[PDB]
Amino acid sequence: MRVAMISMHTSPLQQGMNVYILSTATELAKQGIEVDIYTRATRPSQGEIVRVAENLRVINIAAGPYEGLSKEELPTQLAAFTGGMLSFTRREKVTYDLIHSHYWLSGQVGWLLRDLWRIPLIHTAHTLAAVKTPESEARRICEQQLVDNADVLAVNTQEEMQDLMHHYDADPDRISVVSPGADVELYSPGNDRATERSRRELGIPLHTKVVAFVGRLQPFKGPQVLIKAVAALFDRDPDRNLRVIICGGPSTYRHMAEELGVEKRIRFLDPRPPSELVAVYRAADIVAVPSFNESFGLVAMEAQASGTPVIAARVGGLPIAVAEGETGLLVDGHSPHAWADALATLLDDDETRIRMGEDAVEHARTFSWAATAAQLSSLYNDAIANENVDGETHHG
Amino acid sequence: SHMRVAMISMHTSPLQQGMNVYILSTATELAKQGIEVDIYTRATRPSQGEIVRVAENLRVINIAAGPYEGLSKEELPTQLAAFTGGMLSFTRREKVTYDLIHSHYWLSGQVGWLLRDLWRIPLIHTAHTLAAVKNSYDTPESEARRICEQQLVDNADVLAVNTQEEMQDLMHHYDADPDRISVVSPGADVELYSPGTERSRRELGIPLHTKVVAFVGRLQPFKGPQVLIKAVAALFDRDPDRNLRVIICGGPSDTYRHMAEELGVEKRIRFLDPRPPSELVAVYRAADIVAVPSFNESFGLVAMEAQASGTPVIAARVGGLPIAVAEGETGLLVDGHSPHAWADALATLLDDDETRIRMGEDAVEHARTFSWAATAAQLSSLYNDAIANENVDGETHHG
Repeated sequence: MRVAMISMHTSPLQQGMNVYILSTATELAKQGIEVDIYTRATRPSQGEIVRVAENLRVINIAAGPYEGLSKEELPTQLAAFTGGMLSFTRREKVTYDLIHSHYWLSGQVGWLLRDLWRIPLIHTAHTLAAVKTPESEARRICEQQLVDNADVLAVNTQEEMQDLMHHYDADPDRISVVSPGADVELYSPGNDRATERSRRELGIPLHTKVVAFVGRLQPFKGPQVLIKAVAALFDRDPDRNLRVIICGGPSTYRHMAEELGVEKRIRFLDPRPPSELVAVYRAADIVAVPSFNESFGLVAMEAQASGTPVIAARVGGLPIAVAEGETGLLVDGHSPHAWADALATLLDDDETRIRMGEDAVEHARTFSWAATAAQLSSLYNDAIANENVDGETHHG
Repeated sequence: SHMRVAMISMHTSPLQQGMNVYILSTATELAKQGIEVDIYTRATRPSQGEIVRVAENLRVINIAAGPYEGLSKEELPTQLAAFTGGMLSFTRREKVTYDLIHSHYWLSGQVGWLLRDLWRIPLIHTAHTLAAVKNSYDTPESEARRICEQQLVDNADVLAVNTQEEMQDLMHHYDADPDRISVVSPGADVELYSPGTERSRRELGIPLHTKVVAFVGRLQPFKGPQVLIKAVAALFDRDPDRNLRVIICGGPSDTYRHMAEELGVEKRIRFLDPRPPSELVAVYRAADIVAVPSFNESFGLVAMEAQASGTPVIAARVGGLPIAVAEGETGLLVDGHSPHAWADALATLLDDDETRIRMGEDAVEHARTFSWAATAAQLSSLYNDAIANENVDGETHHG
């Protein structure tokens, strides 16, 4: 398979959308899919073709000056950049099986090219005018055109799908949820003092053992499994120097915790943004993920990227997200006893647990965006299998 | 010869009532020659539908790209790819193949540039206005537009301009290669230049029973204003008491007042400062005859403006003038440039009120039918040369 990704207004080669595009493309290429990322040329020294990795290139198209053309003026270069892409493809004798365009400017480019090339257009908006003037009204119109014309609308979340339905009357049948990987730059162990800093912020002594839960507080994410497992641990041996932190949004669990006499061992933390969530993962010795359903396992990968080993239920994408015996453990089912057993084993074996947290970082870096790319590759194959483009239907 | 042209006019429809007139007038005249022209524009009026049949060989294609109203010219760049894609979709549904593209104004040129590469056919581009000429040492968006106009200067196969001044403007501001520039002269503005004359003679202080001869043009020898002056001296030699006054308008390359003084006719000849087209209507209207004693005259625009105004023309039998003037119907044609031939021709029309007035009336339809005809004739030549010398690889793209 040969994929043309389009990122007109921003190069994936500078240090959210940039890392999404680079990471997914890098991971697709690892799988043997050829990806060319097309971007406007901005850096004379890069040349036209940047060979990034096996199967992965960035193509720099001249359309307007290298500098001095702002994002707001980039619509003027829509046709020129499209023509520049086409001219490249002719000089180079390259053909593609599918286009994945990113942000509305690239969608507009990709829409023209999908008709010409007679191949599917996958489109990811990243941000939307209706979720955020004559400028913004013009952008919204273009985003609506992509809603009404692209073959697949790829969104990051269920919320994004809902924003497309509400604001753009998008057909839910054309929407596919493709979950991004863990932000491995944000979620990192930090320096030698970083875990100390996190503990201090949260008011937790350095010597205490900490188990954390992160996620929406609803029964299919199993926070009740953790709570009941903690009660069982304390029933077995009340002397644990153990605290639990649960973060933390409603879809009750404290009522549950006090019923079981563990409400002074489990603190509920309010949901917080990613930059604040790093401290939770860092302060934790173990992250427990007792999901009944888990497509994906983003929390598990955020925890591992942060250097914290994971005890996960053996469900969904969790056996992939956690390297069993290397970066954490997998639990069969959801009994409080089996969860207490796994927790005790990692809590009492410091040497193994610490090594697992250290190994978790490189595991996340190699494997978090890899599951996003498997989703994309699956979605691409389906779009191609079901491809009918005659270039005649154009809802302008 | 079998020929089909796509004209591109994204931001403005030929079907409403500047560029509009040029596009519709050139397309219409080209269609009369048996060239099939489709003018592509953004859809703005549901009632028109997709395809408008204007005349035999002439269609307007309305392409949906954004809302039919509420999208200003300034936000139109956001629809560049959508409109190009929409054009392409129409061509696939309709199964129509083109031989040449003629784009108008930078937005359409950008569309035409992509397509000319895809189809490997020439792009002829008319700017009509330019950011660098309008503005001067501007905003982020005037700058973006200028860059796009510069791309078209550096990529289009032919740059068609209205005048020599526009050619110079392209050379100065955009470093345009003069070998890629062709001057294509627009036809006479037959709305502005129309008969409506008493009011004109009051405006110009011409009283009022008198017979008047006007000259309009650059006051340089290849336009022959000296020929008229010497012809007028000869007339007054024949009849010291003749009917006649002369108005010369105007603009240096005062040779000619001193010349009129030398020949003893300075009182019967008046020199008017050049003026805008608005003001120039009055001079054509005040005149009974317009004299065009050119030695060189590619086009005959003054002749056509005079005719449109309902004033018959006496012209030298040179260049584009025997086409511009219907000889013996809307004026006279003079062989050579002797004062005596010119005095003969003047006297023939001054002394025959009935034929002169009839010629003036016939002149109006002649202009309204024939002025953009010469424009479309040079376009057809230009289009043929562009196709004969076509060299579009689809690969060279100076973005």
